[PDB]
Amino acid sequence: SAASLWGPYKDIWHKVGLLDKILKKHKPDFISLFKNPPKNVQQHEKVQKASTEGVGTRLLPEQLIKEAFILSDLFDIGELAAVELLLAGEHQQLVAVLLYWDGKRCIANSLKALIQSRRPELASMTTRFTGLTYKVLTLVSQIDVNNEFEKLQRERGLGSEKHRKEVSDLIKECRQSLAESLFAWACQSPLGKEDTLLLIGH
Repeated sequence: SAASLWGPYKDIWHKVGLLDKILKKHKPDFISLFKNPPKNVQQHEKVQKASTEGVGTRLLPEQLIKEAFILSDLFDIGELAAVELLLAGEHQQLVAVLLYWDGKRCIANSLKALIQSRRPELASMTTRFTGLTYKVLTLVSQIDVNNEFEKLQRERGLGSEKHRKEVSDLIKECRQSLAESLFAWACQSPLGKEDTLLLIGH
């Protein structure tokens, strides 16, 4: 499972820039994606009960439930994960949206830092499962999905530009950081002809 908090990611990055092997060790988070949990129906009943449990459990008031549903509908995301996100970040509104993006931003930056900066046990650790390399292409996809546009179309007659500029911004940054990771991989060459062909196609 992946910790769905921004904080461990933020602190770890701060260590670099100290690197503690322990925190870094629970590495799989640097998947860069949220492929496994998308919005789930099964999770909605769980949340609706007002009792929610993560992979302790906590009571859920109505106000929180609304923020949580806003997240899942807004970004096709699992309802419980969405809650972990609200919990981690100070509850103010929505904050949950922030943690969602900050968590991703940090992960990407760290991967970028490692792949580019170090020349190494850790880089070997990160790449070794690869796996990051499998994921890099998918990560550029996904940012691609134009759910935002669909929302925009539905919105017409009503209009929430600002919330969108905010998301479009986080994504562009993600693409940009994604660029650095790919480049870094090339400098730290992965093996053969297949990747190039795949990328050329993508």
